Amino acid sequence: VVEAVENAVARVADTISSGPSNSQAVPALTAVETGHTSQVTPSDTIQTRHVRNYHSRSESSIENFLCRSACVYMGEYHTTNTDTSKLFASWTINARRMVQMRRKLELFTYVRFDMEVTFVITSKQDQGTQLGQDMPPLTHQIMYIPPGGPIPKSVTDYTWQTSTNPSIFWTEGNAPPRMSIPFISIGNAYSNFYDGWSHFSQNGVYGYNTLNHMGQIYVRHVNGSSPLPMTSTVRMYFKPKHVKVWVPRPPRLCQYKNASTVNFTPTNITEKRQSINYIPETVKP
Amino acid sequence: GLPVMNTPGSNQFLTSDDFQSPSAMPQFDVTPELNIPGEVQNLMEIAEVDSVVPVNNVEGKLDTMEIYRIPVQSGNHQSSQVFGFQVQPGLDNVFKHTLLGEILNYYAHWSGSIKLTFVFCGSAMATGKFLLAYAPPGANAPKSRKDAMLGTHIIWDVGLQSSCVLCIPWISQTHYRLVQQDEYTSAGNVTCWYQTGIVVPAGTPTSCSIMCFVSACNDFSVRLLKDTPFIEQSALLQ
Amino acid sequence: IQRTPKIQVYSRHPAENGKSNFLNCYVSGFHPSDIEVDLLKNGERIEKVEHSDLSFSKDWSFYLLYYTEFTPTEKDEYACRVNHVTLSQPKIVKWDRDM
Amino acid sequence: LSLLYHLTAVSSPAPGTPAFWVSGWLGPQQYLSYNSLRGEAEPCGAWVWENQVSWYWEKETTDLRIKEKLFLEAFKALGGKGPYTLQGLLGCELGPDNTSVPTAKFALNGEEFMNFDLKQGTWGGDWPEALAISQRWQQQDKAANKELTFLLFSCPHRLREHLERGRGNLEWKEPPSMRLKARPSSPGFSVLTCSAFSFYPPELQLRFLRNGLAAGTGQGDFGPNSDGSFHASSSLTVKSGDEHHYCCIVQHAGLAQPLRVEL
Amino acid sequence: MGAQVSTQKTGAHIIHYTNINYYKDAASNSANRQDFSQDPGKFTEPVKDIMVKSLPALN
Amino acid sequence: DRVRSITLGNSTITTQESANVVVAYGRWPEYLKDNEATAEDQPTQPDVATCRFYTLESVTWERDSPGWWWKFPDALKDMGLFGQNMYYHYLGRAGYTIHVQCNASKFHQGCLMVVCVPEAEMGCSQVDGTVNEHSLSEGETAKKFASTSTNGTNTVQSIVTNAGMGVGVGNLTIFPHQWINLRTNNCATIVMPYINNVPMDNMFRHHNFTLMIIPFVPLDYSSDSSTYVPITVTVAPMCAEYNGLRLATSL
Repeated sequence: VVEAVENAVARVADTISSGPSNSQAVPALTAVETGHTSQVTPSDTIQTRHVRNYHSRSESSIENFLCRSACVYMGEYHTTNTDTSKLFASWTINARRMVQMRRKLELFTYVRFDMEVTFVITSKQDQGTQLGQDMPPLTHQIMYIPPGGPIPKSVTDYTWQTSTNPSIFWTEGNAPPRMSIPFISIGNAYSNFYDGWSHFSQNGVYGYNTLNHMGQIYVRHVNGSSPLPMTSTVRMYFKPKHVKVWVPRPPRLCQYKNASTVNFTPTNITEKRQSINYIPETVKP
Repeated sequence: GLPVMNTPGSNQFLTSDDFQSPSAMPQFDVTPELNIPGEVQNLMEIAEVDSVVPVNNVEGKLDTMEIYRIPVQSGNHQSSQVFGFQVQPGLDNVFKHTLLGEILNYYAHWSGSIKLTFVFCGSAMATGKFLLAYAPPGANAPKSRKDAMLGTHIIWDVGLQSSCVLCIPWISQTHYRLVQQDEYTSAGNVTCWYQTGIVVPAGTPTSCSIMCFVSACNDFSVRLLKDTPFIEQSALLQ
Repeated sequence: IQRTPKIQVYSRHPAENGKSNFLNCYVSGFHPSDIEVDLLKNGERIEKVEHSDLSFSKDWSFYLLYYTEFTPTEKDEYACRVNHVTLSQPKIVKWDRDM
Repeated sequence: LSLLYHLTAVSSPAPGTPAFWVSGWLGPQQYLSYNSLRGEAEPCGAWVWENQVSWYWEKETTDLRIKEKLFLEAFKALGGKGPYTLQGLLGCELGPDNTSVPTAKFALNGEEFMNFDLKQGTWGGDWPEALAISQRWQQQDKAANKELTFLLFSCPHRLREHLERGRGNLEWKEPPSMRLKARPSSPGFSVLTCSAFSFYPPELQLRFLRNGLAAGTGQGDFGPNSDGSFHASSSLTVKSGDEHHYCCIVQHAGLAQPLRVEL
Repeated sequence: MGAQVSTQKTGAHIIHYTNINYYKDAASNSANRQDFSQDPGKFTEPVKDIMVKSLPALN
Repeated sequence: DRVRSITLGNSTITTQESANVVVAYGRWPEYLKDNEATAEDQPTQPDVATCRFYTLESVTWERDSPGWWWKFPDALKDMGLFGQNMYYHYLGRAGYTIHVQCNASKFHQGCLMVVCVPEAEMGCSQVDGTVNEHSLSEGETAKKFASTSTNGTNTVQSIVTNAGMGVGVGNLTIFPHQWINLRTNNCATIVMPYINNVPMDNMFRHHNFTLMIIPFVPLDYSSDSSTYVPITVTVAPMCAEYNGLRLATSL
C-alpha cells in the first residue's frame, strides 16, 4: 500500500491593474486610534500594471524558523584529579544559557514541541612533565535523571547502574550520539514568561524558575584509566520539532545578565545621525 | 546480508538535517492540547503590524520619548524640510529596531511593498496640508518641494480622519534585495514638505507633532535564514 | 523576634586578697548580632580588657565572655555594664564575692 | 565527641566589624578562629602544637572562603528591607566504630528554617525564604557536591585523624576549687552559696545537705573561663540558724571523693 | 508497506519523494516542515465592527 | 457611529466619542467546556454579583508624566463579591472588559497609548537582585514609570523607554491596544479573554496581565484652559468561575 499526500503551495497575492480615479472613496484616509492596521495595497494610491507573483512564504513558517540545532551547554571533566567534583559534569536542562536561541524562543509567550538532542564530545591530554603513551579509545556515559531521582555522589557510586533512567554509552571516533524527547510538561505548554510567585503569600521565588522541573544530565568517563590524565568537553545541541506557539511578543532590546531573571541595564532606542533631514549623497562626479 | 556501499557525507553532523531517531521514553502520554488564543503560524503575520518609528534620532534624545515625534509649527517655514530618510528597512538606524526590522534582520533577502502611516497630534483647531514623497534610486535626495513633487507623492489634508498612508511600491530590477544593502540594491528615500502650512487660532500651544508607523503589505516575503547581529554574550551563564 | 540578655559575674582563681585573679563577665541569651559590654572598677572602666569571639548555642542564643586581670581587694571591687538593643537602660551588675 | 562549625553572617555590619565569621568546636571546646576581614584561619595553640605546612590549615581557608561567599550572596535573594542575620551549624559525629552521622542546619533571625538533605544533596525547608535561598545557593552549579563531600568524606576524615594525632589533648580533667560561703539576707534567713573553679570536663552535680538530709539542688550557674575549664556557682536560701550543719555534696570527674566541704 | 509519496519543493515560471516510518513513537518522526497557512486578521484587525477600506474610518 | 453603550449586571456605560471596540485576539470570553477541564467538583458562577463594572481611582495627567501600570487581578481583590469569592476559593477564571476615560477641550493636545500585556514579567534595578510584591503592585493605586534610570533599592527598573521589561516601547503595538488622541476620541475599550497555559489558576499567586498607559505626546494647553486633566479606568469581569472552596486566606 502507498498513500498520496497532497500539500498546498501558499504564494503571495498578485497585483491588479488600476487606472485614474476621481470619487468620494478614500482608501488612504484612516484612523489608527481604533487599533486597526490599514489594509491598503499599492493599486489603491497609484496606477499599476498586472503582475503574476510567484513568491512563496515558506521559509518564514514557525517550523522552518525554529528547527535548527544550537548549542545550549558546554562542560568540562577529567579522568583523574585531586578534587573528586571535577571528575564528572552535571547540569540542569533549559534553553537559557546561550543567548542566540533564548532570544529566538522568547518571541512567543507559550510554546509546545518535541525535542531532538545531539552531543559532541572531545578530549585532550593534560600537558605534563613527560609525554609518550599508547591509549585505547575512550568511552563516555551520559545519564538523564528525571526530577526527583537519586543523585550520583561520585564516579564510582552505585547510582550509575541506570536501571530505569535512560542512558547512552558512546566510544570516541563514531557518529555523535542523538536521541528524541517528547513534550514532557504538566501544563498544556511550556512558558517562557511567568508573572507570578511560588508561594501563595506572594513571596518566595519569582519568575521562570518556578516552572522548569525537567531533569538533569550527568556525564562521566567509563574507563577509569589514564595514568597520564586526560580532560574532556561535552557540548549539547537542541532542535525542536512539531512546534506550536502562542501570543507573540516584541524582541528583546537589552543584553541579558543571567539565566534565571530578566534583569537588564537601560539602553538606548537606536543610534544617532546628524539631523532629522540628513541623507548622504551617493551620486557624485 | 544485503550488500551496501557508504557514500560521502557519512557519520557527519549537519545542523540543519532532519532524520528520524530513537525516542528515549517509549510510549509516553502527552498532556492534551488546549485552544489558547493568539496562535502564530508564520512570521509574516508579525511584520504586518504597525509599530512606531524613531525618526528624531539625534544627540540628546536617544533615551527619551522625544525620539518618536516629529516637530512642526505655524508661521512661514515653507523653505524648511520636515523630515527625510533612506528606505533601508534592515540596515538604517531609523528602521532596524522596529518589528519589521527585527524580523528582517533574521533573513538575508526580502521583497514587497511597504506602508508608512502618519498621524497628526495637534489640537482640534489646527489646520494644515503636507506633501509626502518617495523617490526611486538613481539621483540625490531632493532639496526643494519642486524637486520632490516629481516622484511618487501624496498630499495629505488634516481633518477628522487623523491618519494618512504613503504606500511605497516595489520598483526594482531584481526580484529580491539584500537586507545588508549596498549601492547596487538601493531603494530610494522619503521626504516631507509643507504644502500650505499650519494655521491655528488664539489660545492654543505653538508647536505640534507628527508620528510615523511602518508595516508590510500582503505581497511581502523574506528568505535565506541567518543570525541576528544584535544580541551577543561574552561567556556562558547569561 | 528578639531576646533579652542575662549576665553573670565570677572569677577563675579563688577570691583571695593579694592573690590576683581573672574576673569573668559572662553574657548569654540575646539574638541581635551586636552588644556593648564594659567592666568597671567602682566606675573605673577597665582599659586592659580582652574578649572572646562571640559564638552561639543550640537554641541560636548568642553567648560571650569578657575576661580581665584584677586583684580582689576589700577596698575596691568591680562591676560590669551591658548595653543592648532590647533594654532601655544599660544594666550594671557588681562583682559578687561568693558567686 | 563531635566536630562542628558555627557560621554567622550579618546583613549590615558596623565600621570595623566583619560581615562573616566562623568558629570551630571539636568535643566540648573550640580550636579555630576565623573571620572575613583577614581571610585565613587560625589555630587555638593548645591542640596540635604543629604548624601544618599549608596543608591542614589552608584547606580550612579553602572551603571557608567558599562558604563566606555563599553566605554573603544569600542576602541578595531576599527582597525584604529589614536587616537580616543568617546562622549555620555544620559538622559530624562518630558512630560505634564507624558510620559517622552528619548535621547541617541553618537559622534565619533565630529561627531554624532549612537544613541539608543528603539523598538528593539539596538545602530544603518550608518557608518562602528557605526556597529562595536554596534556589540561589544551588544555582552556583557546584555547591551541592562540594557540601556533600564536606559532610561525608572530609569531616569524618579530619575527625578520625584528630582522634589519633593529638589525643593527649583530650584528658583534661581537674578537680575544682570550691567556695561554700554564707550570705546575710532579710531578717530570718541566710543564703548558702557553693562554687567550683577550673574543672575541665563540663559535667558536675550540685546538691545541698542540711545535716544528712538532701535539701535540693539550688540554682546552679555554669560559665566557662578563658582557659577551657569551667566555673559553677549555686545558691540556696535556708534558715537563719543551723547554718553550720549545711554541707553540700559535689562529685566531679576530677573528684575521686564525694567532696562535701566545710564552712 | 505504509509508504507516503508527496511532492518536492520546486520552482515555477520525478517531483515527489517517498517516506517510511520505522519507530513506534510519533515523537521520533521527522519535522513537519511543509505546512503553510496564514491568518493575519487575528493580529492586524481585531475590531468588533467591520471596516471596509474605502469608507472613512469614523462617522 | 461614535456613540456606544455597554451594560453588565446593574452597570451601564455610555459614550459619545468612541473609536471602536478591540477584541483581543478575535475571541470572546467563554465558560470552560467539559472536554478541556481537569478539576472534578462542581464550580460556582455568581454571574451578576461579580460580572460588573468596578471603578479604580483616578490619576492626574501632567505636563511631564511618564505613565502608569496596574496588575490584573490583585487590583480587584477588594471589590465586593468578586474579591470575596477570590479569598475563599483555590481556582478562578474570568475574562475582562477594560474602559479608559479621559476628556479635554478642543484647545488641548496629547496622545496616550493603552495596552494590555499578558505576563509582563519585570526586572529589578539591581541586576543581581530580586523584586518585591510591593514594588510590583499596589492594589487599586497605580505604579508610576520614570523618565530616567532608577537606582533605588528592590524597585523595578522604571525607565519608560524600556517598559520595565527590556524591550522597546514603540514595539508594544504587538499586543491588544488602543490610542487616545485628544482631538479624536475620549475613551478606549478592550475586551480580553482568559489567556493561560492551564485551564484555571490561583488568583493570588499569578498576575494574569498588566494594563499600561503611556503618553507618547505630552499634554499641552495655553494660559486659560483647565490645568487639571484626570484619567480613569473601569474594569468588568466576564464569565467568572471558581473551584476549590475552603477557609479564607490571609495576607
